[PDB]
Amino acid sequence: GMVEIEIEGRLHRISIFDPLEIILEDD
Amino acid sequence: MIKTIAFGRYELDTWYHSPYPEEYARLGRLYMCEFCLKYMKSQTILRRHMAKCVWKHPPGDEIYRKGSISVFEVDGKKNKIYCQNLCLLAKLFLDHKTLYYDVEPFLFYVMTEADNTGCHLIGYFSKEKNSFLNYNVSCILTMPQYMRQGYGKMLIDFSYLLSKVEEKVGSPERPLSDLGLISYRSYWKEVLLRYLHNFQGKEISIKEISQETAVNPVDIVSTLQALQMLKYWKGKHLVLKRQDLIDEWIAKEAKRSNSNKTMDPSCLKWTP
Ligand SMILES: CC(=O)SCCNC(=O)CCNC(=O)[C@H](O)C(C)(C)COP(=O)(O)OP(=O)(O)OC[C@H]1O[C@@H](n2cnc3c(N)ncnc32)[C@H](O)[C@@H]1OP(=O)(O)O
Ligand SMILES: [Zn+2]
Repeated sequence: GMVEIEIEGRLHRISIFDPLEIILEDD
Repeated sequence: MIKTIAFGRYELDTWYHSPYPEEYARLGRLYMCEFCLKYMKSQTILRRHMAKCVWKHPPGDEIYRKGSISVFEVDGKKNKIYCQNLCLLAKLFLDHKTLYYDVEPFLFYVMTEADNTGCHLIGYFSKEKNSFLNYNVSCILTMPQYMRQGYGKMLIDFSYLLSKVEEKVGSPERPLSDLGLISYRSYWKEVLLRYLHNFQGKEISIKEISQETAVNPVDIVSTLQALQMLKYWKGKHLVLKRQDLIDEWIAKEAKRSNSNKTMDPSCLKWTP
């Protein structure tokens, strides 16, 4: 249950089941 | 080499070849009954047909109705002739549509707009009765005279409403045409931002979004990437709520109230 994506020059693997944090545009 | 069709009060340029019988094809001009979708070779033959034809709407069951907008569920097996004519008509506007004759395995969802003469064809989508790959749309079309007025997104929305009620997740059948990909990207964007606008929690799984929207996990991730809302900060993936996109949506959603181009779940009357 994964996916592959390129974000700003890097390559990443992302789970469908894992909760991801929601940020409101911070540093 | 059909160039044009007469369809009700409209005269439409065709986009692609469709495999109509040769002695029709060579006229470069088809006359279509707007109700039963039978094709004929002249205006006079069309006029004769209209006097006899009893059909004022698609066959099958009316499973959606909100005022003048309906959706009819037509069974490829029960209404073979109608579904073939529809497939031949669609392939005039679809580059990629495979099949036209073997329609028995398919359901056709036909969206119409009523005025005083009857229920006129807006568009349709076909759906496999039993899809190995859980595709909730096979082909989708808005008739050219109706394009870019919001009907396409209503058809797409409707395809996902069916999936919700089936308790499935869905996706359009690959391959997606260029215009297909655009329409779906606009819809996916809309539903993803709506979800995130309403959602209060501190985190979500792609799974949870898919469960709510009936949209396929891959299509959600794909959209998050499209909006540049997936990030990677300190070894983990974060969903980044872009304020520009937030502000843009509430603006686009302020004009969606006075639009009337909306599918209303309470106006569905359906069971699988
Ligand atoms: C699995 C498959 O069936 S893939 C095949 C898809 N079908 C086809 O390609 C056949 C021909 N195409 C069509 O019939 C139509 O283009 C459809 C069904 C894809 C979309 O229908 P429409 O009624 O035009 O859609 P609607 O009015 O809701 O607009 C949909 C979105 O696509 C955009 N769009 C539609 N047509 C165009 C175009 N020619 N150029 C640019 N954008 C377009 C709209 O702007 C809107 O997006 P936005 O709000 O982000 O601007
Ligand atoms: Zn007819």
